[PDB]
Amino acid sequence: SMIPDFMSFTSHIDELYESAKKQSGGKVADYIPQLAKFSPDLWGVSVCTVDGQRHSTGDTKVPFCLQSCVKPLKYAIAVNDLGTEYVHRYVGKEPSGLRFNKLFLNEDDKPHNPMVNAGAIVVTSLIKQGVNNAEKFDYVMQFLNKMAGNEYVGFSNATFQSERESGDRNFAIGYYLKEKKCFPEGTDMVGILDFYFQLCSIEVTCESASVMAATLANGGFCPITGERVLSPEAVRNTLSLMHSCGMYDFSGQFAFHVGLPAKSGVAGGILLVVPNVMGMMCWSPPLDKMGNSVKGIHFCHDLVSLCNFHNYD
Amino acid sequence: SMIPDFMSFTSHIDELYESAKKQSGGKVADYIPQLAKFSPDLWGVSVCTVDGQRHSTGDTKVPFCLQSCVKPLKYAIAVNDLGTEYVHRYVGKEPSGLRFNKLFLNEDDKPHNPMVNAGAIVVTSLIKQGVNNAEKFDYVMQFLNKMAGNEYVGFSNATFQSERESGDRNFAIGYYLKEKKCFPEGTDMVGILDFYFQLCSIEVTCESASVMAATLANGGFCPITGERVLSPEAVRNTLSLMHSCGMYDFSGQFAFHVGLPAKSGVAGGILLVVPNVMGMMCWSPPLDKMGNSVKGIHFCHDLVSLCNFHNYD
Amino acid sequence: SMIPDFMSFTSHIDELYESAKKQSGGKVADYIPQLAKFSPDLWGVSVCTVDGQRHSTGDTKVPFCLQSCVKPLKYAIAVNDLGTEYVHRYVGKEPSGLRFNKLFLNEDDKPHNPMVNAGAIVVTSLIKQGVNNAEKFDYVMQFLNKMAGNEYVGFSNATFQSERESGDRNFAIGYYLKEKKCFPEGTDMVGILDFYFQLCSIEVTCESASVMAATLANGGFCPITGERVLSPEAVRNTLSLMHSCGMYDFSGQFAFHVGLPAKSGVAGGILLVVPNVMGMMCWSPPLDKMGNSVKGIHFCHDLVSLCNFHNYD
Amino acid sequence: SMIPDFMSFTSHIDELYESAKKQSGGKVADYIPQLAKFSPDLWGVSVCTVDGQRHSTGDTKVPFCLQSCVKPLKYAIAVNDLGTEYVHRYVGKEPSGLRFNKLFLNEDDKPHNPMVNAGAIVVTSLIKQGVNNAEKFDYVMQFLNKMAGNEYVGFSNATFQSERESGDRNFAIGYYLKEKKCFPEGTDMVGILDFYFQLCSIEVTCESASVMAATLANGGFCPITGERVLSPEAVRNTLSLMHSCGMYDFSGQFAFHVGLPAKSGVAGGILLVVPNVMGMMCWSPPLDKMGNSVKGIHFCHDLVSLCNFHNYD
Ligand SMILES: *CC(=O)CC[C@H](N)C(=O)O
Ligand SMILES: *CC(=O)CC[C@H](N)C(=O)O
Ligand SMILES: *CC(=O)CC[C@H](N)C(=O)O
Ligand SMILES: *CC(=O)CC[C@H](N)C(=O)O
Repeated sequence: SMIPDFMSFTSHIDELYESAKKQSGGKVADYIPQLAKFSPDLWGVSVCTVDGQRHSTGDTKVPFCLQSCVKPLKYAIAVNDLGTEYVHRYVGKEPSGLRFNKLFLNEDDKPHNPMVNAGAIVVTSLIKQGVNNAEKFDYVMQFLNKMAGNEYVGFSNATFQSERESGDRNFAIGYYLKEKKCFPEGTDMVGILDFYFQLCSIEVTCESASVMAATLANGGFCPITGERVLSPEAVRNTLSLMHSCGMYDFSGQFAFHVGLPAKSGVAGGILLVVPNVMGMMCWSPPLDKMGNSVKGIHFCHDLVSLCNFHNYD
Repeated sequence: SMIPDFMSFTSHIDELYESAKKQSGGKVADYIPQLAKFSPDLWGVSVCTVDGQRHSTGDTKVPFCLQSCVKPLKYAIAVNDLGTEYVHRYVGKEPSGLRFNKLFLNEDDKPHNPMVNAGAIVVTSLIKQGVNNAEKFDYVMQFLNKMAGNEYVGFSNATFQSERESGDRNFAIGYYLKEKKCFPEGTDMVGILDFYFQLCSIEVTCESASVMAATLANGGFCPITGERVLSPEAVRNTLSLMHSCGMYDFSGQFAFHVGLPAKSGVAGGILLVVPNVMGMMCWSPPLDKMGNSVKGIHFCHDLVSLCNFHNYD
Repeated sequence: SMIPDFMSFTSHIDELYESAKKQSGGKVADYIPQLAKFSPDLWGVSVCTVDGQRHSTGDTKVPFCLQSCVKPLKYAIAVNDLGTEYVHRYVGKEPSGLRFNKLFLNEDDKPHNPMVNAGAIVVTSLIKQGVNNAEKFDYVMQFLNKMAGNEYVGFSNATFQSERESGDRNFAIGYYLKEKKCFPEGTDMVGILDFYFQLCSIEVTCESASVMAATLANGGFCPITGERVLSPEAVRNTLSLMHSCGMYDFSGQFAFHVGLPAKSGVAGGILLVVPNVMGMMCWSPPLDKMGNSVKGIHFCHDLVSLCNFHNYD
Repeated sequence: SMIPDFMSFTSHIDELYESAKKQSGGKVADYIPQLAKFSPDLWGVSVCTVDGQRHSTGDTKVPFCLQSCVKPLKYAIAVNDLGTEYVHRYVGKEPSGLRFNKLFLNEDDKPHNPMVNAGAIVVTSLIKQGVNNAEKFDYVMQFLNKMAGNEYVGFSNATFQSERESGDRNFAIGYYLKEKKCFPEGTDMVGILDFYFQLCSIEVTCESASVMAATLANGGFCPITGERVLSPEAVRNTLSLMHSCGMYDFSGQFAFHVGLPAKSGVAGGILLVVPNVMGMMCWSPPLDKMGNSVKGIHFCHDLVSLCNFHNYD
């Protein structure tokens, strides 16, 4: 461990939190009213160590939607249940060339990776096939509860309804993937879209999410229950792709400067993993031009430059 | 006129027809059974001069679907009813860079031109807005009857039903254009898709189609009725775009070597215009790798190399 | 002929000239001092009919460099001496997809067409192979004299020297084409670049250039000498490509709205052809964002909208 | 440490070596005779731990050229002498979108990263500016000697001469970067190319190279001399970019499946780093379709799947 005194570490998290707090730039997402509602001043950071030690500061009990933060989690589930090889017959393993989610496939007509919409849509089609959407949803909720050691995991029906109604681009992607035969045989593509919108609409708090991150940090064992949630293979794949593909078009800079597996989402969440050390969830709705939470980005840079957490430190 | 003796010209058309007939390569389209049905050996050529003189050879009374051959016709209708400026607020004026129908927009987020699917879908949304799809369809059928001087214009319901069921790519394009706000306000995109599939499913014969081509060749006046069908502006726009965008990825080579406005379709039709001389429709189901009728392409090359019909001869 | 009274036509040219004159926008090219020198207020239009009738207005005797205006001319020479088939083993036949001169090749690793730099560089390598650069240059000067019926054809040594010194992009293209084996065996690529810079540096006046344009308008016969300068094949190819590829990224709009073969150049020249009617050269140094002379573009639009000269009028 | 018994580890390296040995596919590079000379059956693996423990098997004393293996090393030197911020004013920080070395720049007109040719060419221009090429070369040779703890570092004059004569693509890149102003003011671009060719032509053995790799594995301290060669910042940057950009178009798959910083080269070398554990150099001339040594790739996969060396194991 690189944290001898947890309490002193705590004291530093608070200092970084406080420094990030002064960063007021960015714009709260407003493509649906359920995101536009949110106050720009909301800002929470929660830590859950591999030990099971906890620390929160700021708004760490206000629920918000995982949104793209869910992409690594459902990917992790797919690999856990199906293994690396099956999953990757359907989706690639690396950063899309140009901009994030520009609607195309790789040389093999597979979405580039699970962290872009096309890829997450396909991953969604792989999970618990055969059963109805209601059972699919329950199965995943249950899985996230395990990842979160039974802490806050809810569902925003209003976000779901708005996502489905306004999600023209995701429908375009759905039909495109159908044309290119990207789904396993017998897939109801529209039903898969619905399931996808639902998954984006799952709600968490910084506190519960940090436990999910910590489970990934802990080889797939939930640090506050001790139970095995994910296969080692699942964790490793997920971390690799979070490392390279997790921060939209900022993934490259993030890997270089921060060097940690992370996944941002349009609600302003940033799911952060320090392998063998801790999980974290940082949350603040206002987003930069690349769609990453302004405060969270700032906090991540400061955290690594302070605690020498970079992959290659 | 560049045809002093029509009868002698006739005799030459027959020779070219006969030479093209020996070209057996290519593949009949089979993405729907309504296209796969067709015999590879079907081959017709019909001419209608600006004078109103007629000549057919081969299978010139077997109905087949316009398919993309309809794109210039509905574009012509849009401009006729709405003028160049309005239409082109919605669709561009030039060859898409890369491959034909690769799903993207130009710098202004407009489809590149009316001869690609995205562009024709948008053009379809412009026609007779406000009225229901049934009236839209009738209005256009009536318009084509005028273009064809009341000769064969029918409708393939089976093609329509199959186009809608198998048209995932067109649905992707529909949703993409909706996301990018490419349609006039208050557009039912799905309804527009339906209308689009219907238009592709309109049936003609070489004989009736050649009269449509001749109307374009004749400044928008139907050479066998004498009535004005299209505005001069409409004809000129349509010819310009047929010249540069009408033969899929072969448009460039076709312009260079043949130099005539034309529009191919997946049923194997090639609508050909010799400005101020005649209209023609050539038809043969087997298509080359670029989607153009093998016999028709061969015939077009021979026709120009013989009668010096090239734009810049 | 579409010009019954030449004198009345003359009177109209003057009106259009005068209207264009009020268009003061645009920027004189300044990448070399030899272009930056030029006054923005210079503006000339010269007409030479297929008959041999002449008319000039404004600054039609001030020499300026052909620059890219030379591309169609040397292409025409290559085809004249070597035939279509040989030339096009080396260069394509159609508009490059994206922006003009973005440095790449087509599917067959050939430059897209002769009107872009990569293509003109290759065309230059085809002309009078075997002889030294001095003889190559003389041969071409002589050819242009024939095209111009012995009117002004000079050479700007200062432009040449500056083009070679500042032409890093053309050197990059030279080496790229060498890597991809785009030149005939035994080509001195650097020497070909030199020759290319020289050709760009050939000087003309509106008056002499319009005779060159008129020769193209007249099936390759110089209207003021009556001698055959270019093969019919050469003229037709050149016109086709001028039609589609001649106005940089504005080629598409120009074809649609004007419908005439033309070729612009960075000195502000626009070589215009009205097939079977006349040649023209319009010249005014200030260029729009696409590199086309602002006054010339304006004048071309007005000319067609007035005299119904559009290809498909 | 994850190696308790070095001798037992040794025994396993030998087993993997032996297994890789049976992989006979791939093609020895032949774009210059100096590469084509090499036997396909040559195959060496050398390990140098952070401890300073050593082990070799196979052809680990036959000199070969670093080629692209040098890219991370000179990048490391640039950052060491100039700091991250200066270096990255000139070159980017992340994987190029499409194929490796396809000749273009990022949004800011900088080469995408130091591991592609355009980027390494620019990095080369940054080193020891002001002094002549001879001193530049000596300075770097001296630096590599330090990295290698004074083991084999030579120079292939024949490779240099052939690289310069056949390097048309690199010259194209040189001129392109000059046009786009990618070099620090006052750069002799041609001289920089020369220097670049020289650096590619530096010779090493598996044994000496593994010590260079080990220096990177050891926070920039040479494990067999104990001296500080590189700044911590330099090492971390280099490792990050090796991780994401080091294996040409295979970088994505390599990161996912192997999860180690590596850099391949066309001579068949693969410079491998296991942070805080060891450096390795694997070498075998025959390359796969992506330009990576067939045996080395195979060996790397097996090594991680055996010793759990993956970044996220
Ligand atoms: C990755 C992100 O949060 C965007 C989420 C949104 N629902 C989408 O585009 O699917
Ligand atoms: C242009 C062509 O004939 C393809 C027609 C087909 N229905 C389509 O892709 O819309
Ligand atoms: C086509 C044009 O006038 C640009 C000319 C200039 N010399 C060049 O880029 O070669
Ligand atoms: C990266 C690699 O080894 C190719 C090296 C070669 N000299 C080059 O293209 O510069």
